[PDB]
Amino acid sequence: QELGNANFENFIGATEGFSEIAYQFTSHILTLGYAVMLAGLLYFILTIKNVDKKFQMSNILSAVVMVSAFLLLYAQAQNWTSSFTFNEEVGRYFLDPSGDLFNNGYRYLNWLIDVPMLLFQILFVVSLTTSKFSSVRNQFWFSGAMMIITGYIGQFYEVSNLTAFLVWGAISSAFFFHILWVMKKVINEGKEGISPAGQKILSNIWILFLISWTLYPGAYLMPYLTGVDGFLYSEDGVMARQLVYTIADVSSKVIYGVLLGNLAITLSKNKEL
Amino acid sequence: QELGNANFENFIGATEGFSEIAYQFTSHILTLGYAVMLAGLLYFILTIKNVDKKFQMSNILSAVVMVSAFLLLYAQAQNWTSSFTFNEEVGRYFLDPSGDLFNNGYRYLNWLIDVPMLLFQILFVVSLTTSKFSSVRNQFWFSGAMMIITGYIGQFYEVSNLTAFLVWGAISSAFFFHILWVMKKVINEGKEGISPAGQKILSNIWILFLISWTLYPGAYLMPYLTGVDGFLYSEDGVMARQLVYTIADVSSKVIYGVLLGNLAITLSKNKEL
Amino acid sequence: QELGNANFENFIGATEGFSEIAYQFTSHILTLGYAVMLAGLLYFILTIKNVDKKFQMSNILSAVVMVSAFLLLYAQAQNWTSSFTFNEEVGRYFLDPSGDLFNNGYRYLNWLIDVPMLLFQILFVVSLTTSKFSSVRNQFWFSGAMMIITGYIGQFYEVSNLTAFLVWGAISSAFFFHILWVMKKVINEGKEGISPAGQKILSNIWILFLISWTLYPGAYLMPYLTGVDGFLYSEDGVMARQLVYTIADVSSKVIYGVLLGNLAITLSKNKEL
Amino acid sequence: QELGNANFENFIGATEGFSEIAYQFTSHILTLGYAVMLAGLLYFILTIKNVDKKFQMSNILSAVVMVSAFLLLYAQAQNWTSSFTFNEEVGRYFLDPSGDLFNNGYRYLNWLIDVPMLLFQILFVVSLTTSKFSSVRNQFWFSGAMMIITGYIGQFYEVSNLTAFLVWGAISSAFFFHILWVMKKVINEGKEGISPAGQKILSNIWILFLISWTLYPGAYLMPYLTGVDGFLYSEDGVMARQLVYTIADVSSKVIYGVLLGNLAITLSKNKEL
Amino acid sequence: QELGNANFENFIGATEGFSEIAYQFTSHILTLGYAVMLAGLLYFILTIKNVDKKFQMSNILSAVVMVSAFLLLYAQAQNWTSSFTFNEEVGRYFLDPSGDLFNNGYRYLNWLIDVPMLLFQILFVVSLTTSKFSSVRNQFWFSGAMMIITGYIGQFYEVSNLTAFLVWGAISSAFFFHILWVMKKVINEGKEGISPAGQKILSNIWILFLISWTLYPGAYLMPYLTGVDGFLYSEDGVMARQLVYTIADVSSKVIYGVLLGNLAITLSKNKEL
Ligand SMILES: CCCCCCCC/C=C\CCCCCCCC(=O)OC[C@H](O)CO
Ligand SMILES: *C/C=C(C)/C=C/C=C(C)/C=C/C1=C(C)CCCC1(C)C
Ligand SMILES: *C/C=C(C)/C=C/C=C(C)/C=C/C1=C(C)CCCC1(C)C
Ligand SMILES: *C/C=C(C)/C=C/C=C(C)/C=C/C1=C(C)CCCC1(C)C
Ligand SMILES: *C/C=C(C)/C=C/C=C(C)/C=C/C1=C(C)CCCC1(C)C
Ligand SMILES: *C/C=C(C)/C=C/C=C(C)/C=C/C1=C(C)CCCC1(C)C
Ligand SMILES: CCCCCCCCCCCCCCCCCCCC
Ligand SMILES: CCCCCCCCO[C@@H]1O[C@H](CO)[C@@H](O)[C@H](O)[C@H]1O
Ligand SMILES: CCCCCCCCO[C@@H]1O[C@H](CO)[C@@H](O)[C@H](O)[C@H]1O
Ligand SMILES: CCCCCCCCO[C@@H]1O[C@H](CO)[C@@H](O)[C@H](O)[C@H]1O
Ligand SMILES: CCCCCCCCO[C@@H]1O[C@H](CO)[C@@H](O)[C@H](O)[C@H]1O
Ligand SMILES: CCCCCCCCO[C@@H]1O[C@H](CO)[C@@H](O)[C@H](O)[C@H]1O
Ligand code: NA
Ligand code: NA
Ligand code: NA
Ligand code: NA
Ligand code: NA
Repeated sequence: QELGNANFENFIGATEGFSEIAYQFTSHILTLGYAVMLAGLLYFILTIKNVDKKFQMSNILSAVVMVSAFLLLYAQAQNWTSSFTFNEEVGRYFLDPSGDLFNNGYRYLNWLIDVPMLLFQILFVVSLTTSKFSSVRNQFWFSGAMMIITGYIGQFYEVSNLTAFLVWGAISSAFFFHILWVMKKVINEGKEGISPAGQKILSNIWILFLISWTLYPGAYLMPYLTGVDGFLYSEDGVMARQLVYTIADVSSKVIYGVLLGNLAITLSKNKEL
Repeated sequence: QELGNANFENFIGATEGFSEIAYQFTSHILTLGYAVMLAGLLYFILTIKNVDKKFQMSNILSAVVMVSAFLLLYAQAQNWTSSFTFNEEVGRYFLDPSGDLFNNGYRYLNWLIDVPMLLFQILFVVSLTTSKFSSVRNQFWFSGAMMIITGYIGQFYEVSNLTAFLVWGAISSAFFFHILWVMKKVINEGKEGISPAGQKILSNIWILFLISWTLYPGAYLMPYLTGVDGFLYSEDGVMARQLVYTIADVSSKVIYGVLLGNLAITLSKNKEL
Repeated sequence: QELGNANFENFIGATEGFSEIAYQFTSHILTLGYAVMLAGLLYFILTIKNVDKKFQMSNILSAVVMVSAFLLLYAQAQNWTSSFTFNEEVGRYFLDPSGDLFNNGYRYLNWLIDVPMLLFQILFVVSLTTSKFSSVRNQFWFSGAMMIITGYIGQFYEVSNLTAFLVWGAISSAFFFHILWVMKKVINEGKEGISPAGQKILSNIWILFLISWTLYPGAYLMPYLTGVDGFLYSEDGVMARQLVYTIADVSSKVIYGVLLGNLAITLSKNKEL
Repeated sequence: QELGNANFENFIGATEGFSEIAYQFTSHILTLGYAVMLAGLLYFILTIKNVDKKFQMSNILSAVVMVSAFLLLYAQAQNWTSSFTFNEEVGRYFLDPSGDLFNNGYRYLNWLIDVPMLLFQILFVVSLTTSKFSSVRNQFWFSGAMMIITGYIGQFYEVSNLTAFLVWGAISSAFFFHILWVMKKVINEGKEGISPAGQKILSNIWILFLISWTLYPGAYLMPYLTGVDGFLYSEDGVMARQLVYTIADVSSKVIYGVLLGNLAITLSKNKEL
Repeated sequence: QELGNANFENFIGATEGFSEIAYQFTSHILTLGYAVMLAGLLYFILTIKNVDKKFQMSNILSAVVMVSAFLLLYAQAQNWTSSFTFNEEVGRYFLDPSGDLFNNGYRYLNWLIDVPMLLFQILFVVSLTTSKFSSVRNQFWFSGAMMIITGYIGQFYEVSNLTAFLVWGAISSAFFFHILWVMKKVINEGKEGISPAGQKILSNIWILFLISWTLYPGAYLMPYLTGVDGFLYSEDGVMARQLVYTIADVSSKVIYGVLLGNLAITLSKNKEL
């Protein structure tokens, strides 16, 4: 069957199909995904006034990100269930092309909201020392955009052209490393002149940021992480990818947002944790 | 017809089918489910300022849980009606696999929000005495997650492998008992140093918590509670399961949330009740 | 064909079909239904601060009821259009079972929100004299639930078993009379020690309550109110039922809520109308 | 084909079909419709505190009307696209009865919200002199309802029975004239003893009211305004009808609401325009 | 296949079909579109109180525009996926007419909100010097409407009648140039008597306005910008058009709104940036 430049889910779906567990789990984890985001939207709105005025833009940007992530994860949940249909005879879910091919690209372009806003929002909580606000913001946003767009092109080829997949991935990675570099700088300057309590939180934020963001290129590579005809080039790999996205999404957006809120409280003149 | 690792609803649906009453009731009770949750969302938002600032996080977390539960119960309501279709010739609803198999697993993974947040939220109303806040929270969250994940694996096998069903269920149960243990401690420490009115409420909360949470493993076992080829391995058991979920959901989320709100009022310096 | 324990709409739909007017009107009146409820939701939220704090729970409970009623009436609007499909050859809408049978039972189980909350909410406006708050509430809620549950069982049989229909209906009626009894008591005690203006409103509330609530058993019986093979056992009776529900819904929920709000204003120490 | 008592859209749709332009425009204009209403909902909520408390009920009722109109226009937009399907062979959209016949009656019954509330809401801005508040309200509401109900019956016959169409239309018209009469009285009494600024606005409101409300019987007659086999008994007439509704809807609801808000500001003791 | 007065997307879709990348990208970019708008809605509401009262109408009108754009872009996202269906045999998406033809006309009529409101809203932030507020508003609104309506007629013919396409486009362009003229005047008068910081922002607003608004006629012409049978009369041109719309939409609505908000802050007597 002729699929072209399509994600590997569609190939598994079209040949082997998915077991009840594989299909249902993938559905469940996406559903949990979008549920978490809408719950988070409510949380961040409802807690705006828990911090001093100057910090409240962080709450607002969290909320912005929640909207994006909800809409996407919801749309993608539906895309999953439309793309694969139960076959009675064998008792597995197979590619139903009338529902469109499944594509992870939805996530990527929506990152053009999430990434810039997540990177931006810390700059409303921490004070920089030697770095300039506008400079950091511009570096974040440029490298963010390039990271995403290059990756986005990559993933179309994850089956059809493994070379293009890896080369685009590599280029993307370069921009990723730049972001890591700049964020580390920000975190360090953030720590300067604040309580030990706030410094502990920023330490935690950095570890959360580093792990959670790294999951995303993890999900990129997922089908191939056990090499050719490996364990992960299978319904098991499909499950793994969406699990990793969901963990990454919750970590990088919600928990990140919560920790920033907690930092904002410690830095607030009225309030205490 | 090969169904595999699927819930028992699909087996009843595929062999006997469901009567008008069985199909419609199941539909109605899920609808009532999600209606209750959205109504609850409104209630908890609209009553935030009925309690002192420090208590208001309980209202917010109630609201968070309402969002999760609404989304899930709504999604599951639709799943029910898509999965079973009327057959004119016999006048019963039968498995329609084009709608996907029905699976209760949606609930389980969404509990990864509900359970942690419900356990968490009491710690914003009551003061601990001998226990440490972070300790209780960590025990709740770890045991919560393990309870859910093990159960989630179990339920896939409730027909296909009765042994796996029961063993996973048993392991889950161990974690459940731990939670019960910790919550009892919390309730007792909560009672110390507060009005008799607030103590009465916490007494009620404990009974509500104990019954409502125990319904959930009840629903797990439901098809087998009258043994093999029992009364409950039938459309009657299908109805019963979703009824029990809905009672449990309303009790454990809404009423629980309401009682905590009432406790918060009694502990509030301004307010009376 | 074999329909079983199904509402009479499905029997009309399956034999005679519905005319354009009958089908469209039923659709229109349900649509108006849910529109009214969402508009009411807005009204009750937006007018919360028009009354003293102590009265504001009445506004909140109105809002709660609006959410329930919206969701249900919306869902039921869609159920109507899915259940009956145009036949080109004869030019009438006939039962389309692929859409599920139509069932009024959706309403009934959602009353488990509406009824308790509507009865409850007056107790936040009026002061009782000789009666106890918790006593009245418990009687309302118990008799409410029994009324609904017994009726709910009844209506499944409105075609399939006329005896069961009437017996369950009769039992339901007993609990209805109890509620009427208790509400009358409440209204009388409410009138004691308040302005003539507030007393006039409570007089109006009682008449509204009595008529509007009585429409509901009216809708129950509707197909049979002109006896066997009567005028109303027809598409005309189908129309009539849903019209009566919608009148009853608007009266018993919205207008009731509005009048209570007006009462709350007169009893409010700052406020004037 | 046998269509029965159906709107003329369905007859054009069933015989000639609709061109790309006719089908798409009708779709676009309904979409614009419901978009305007939801935008208006936001506007009216967000501007509540721009006027003195006593005037704020006008904002609230505007908002109520917006909800109704949104829901309806949205529902009707979907009805349009479901009712007419592209035929490849000829390249026109034809009646698809599996989607139900299109009916304008949805609008009419929703007017049972819109009309009463629009007429009501002015009575919260202007002061009457010689007329009684409750008297005007009752006349508005009675004549409103009769206007709508009679018209609603009429439009079912606009093809099937031209006599009934015109007679019901005529009766409706009588009630319309009564409303015009009463509104003129209200406007004049409104003008008495208020600033020149407020008087100018009421002058504008009257012209807006008169034109916008008259469009609605215009849309009623639309197919026949060029007589038999005229220009307008065609896809061109279908387009025209929905355009006129949309102009009327925006004028009679949104702009009307805006002008009243502006009047409320001029009459407000705190505020300036 | 007879398509008639239809957009060129449908012709590409009906002959060549779309590759995975072309179909998916178009879907992704529209999704990002509507996501951005809903996020923007939240932002503009949540930041109303960040500026002095007099400026807050700009926030409200931003919000209004967000609602319109969300609804449209959402609706259009769905229209895309309904209009083109995967063909298994060749592995390309082809026109599926059961989903309706795709038409960009949805956008145009919704501009009847967006354009007037965007032009209007600046007049609440800047002070005019030479010009009259009502005069500028009327010129904006008249020329806006004429621009849109003429363009709207044009685009129906972009394939079927290239002459009509270009003539209507030309007429539209005339009105566009008028708007540019008036806006330039506004921006210059805005700069007079305000801080250098606010002047820099208005400089930026002008460049943003000029580029972003010019993209829209760009998208109009897109298929023909490489002449006959050029690179862009292809799936590549389809992609390009929707990319350009989305860039234009984000720029002209969100970023424009953000910059105005920033200007409002600098002009605010309480607040600083
Ligand atoms: C190919 C394009 C890729 C698209 C993705 C690129 C990232 C852009 C993200 C958001 C822009 C939102 C617009 C906000 C513009 C104003 C920012 C600003 O004013 O700066 C903050 C201010 O200094 C503090 O007060
Ligand atoms: C909320 C969403 C977030 C934080 C997304 C982050 C995405 C990345 C860090 C993506 C990184 C990638 C690489 C570094 C290589 C492969 C391509 C990407 C874009 C997945
Ligand atoms: C709002 C949802 C709640 C409170 C869910 C609670 C779920 C449980 C207490 C589940 C318990 C289970 C067992 C103890 C055994 C079987 C597996 C579970 C997960 C159903
Ligand atoms: C908002 C919904 C309300 C107020 C519903 C009220 C329902 C009733 C009063 C139902 C009464 C019934 C009887 C007394 C006999 C037949 C069975 C019932 C439940 C319809
Ligand atoms: C927001 C909706 C409004 C203001 C609707 C107004 C409707 C009318 C004024 C209808 C008038 C009619 C006639 C006077 C004759 C034909 C039947 C009607 C109902 C369309
Ligand atoms: C938010 C939407 C906006 C700002 C839309 C702006 C639209 C235009 C500036 C359209 C311009 C056109 C021309 C000048 C020629 C072709 C026809 C139009 C309407 C696309
Ligand atoms: C306290 C407020 C009092 C409101 C009284 C206003 C009454 C308006 C209700 C309208 C009822 C119209 C009844 C029409 C009957 C159907 C006849 C249609 C002709 C065939
Ligand atoms: C950095 C990690 C990248 C590892 C690249 C390994 C490439 C795997 O090789 C690929 O495996 C597929 C699935 O088994 C096969 O279907 C393909 O034919 C094969 O090219
Ligand atoms: C604590 C409750 C667990 C008891 C397990 C009950 C054993 C059920 O046994 C099962 O019953 C099914 C339905 O009757 C049969 O179809 C299966 O063959 C049988 O394995
Ligand atoms: C108290 C109100 C209840 C009145 C009961 C009336 C009995 C109706 O009798 C029923 O009428 C149906 C409709 O034609 C027939 O199809 C049934 O066979 C018949 O039993
Ligand atoms: C303006 C209000 C009165 C208008 C009445 C016009 C009479 C229309 O007459 C009708 O025209 C239809 C369309 O051409 C024909 O198909 C019908 O046969 C004819 O009865
Ligand atoms: C200002 C830019 C306008 C240039 C318009 C000239 C291009 C018109 O060229 C058109 O190309 C189409 C596909 O490429 C063909 O199908 C048409 O037959 C042809 O007229
Ligand atoms: Na599926
Ligand atoms: Na079904
Ligand atoms: Na239908
Ligand atoms: Na269509
Ligand atoms: Na598609």
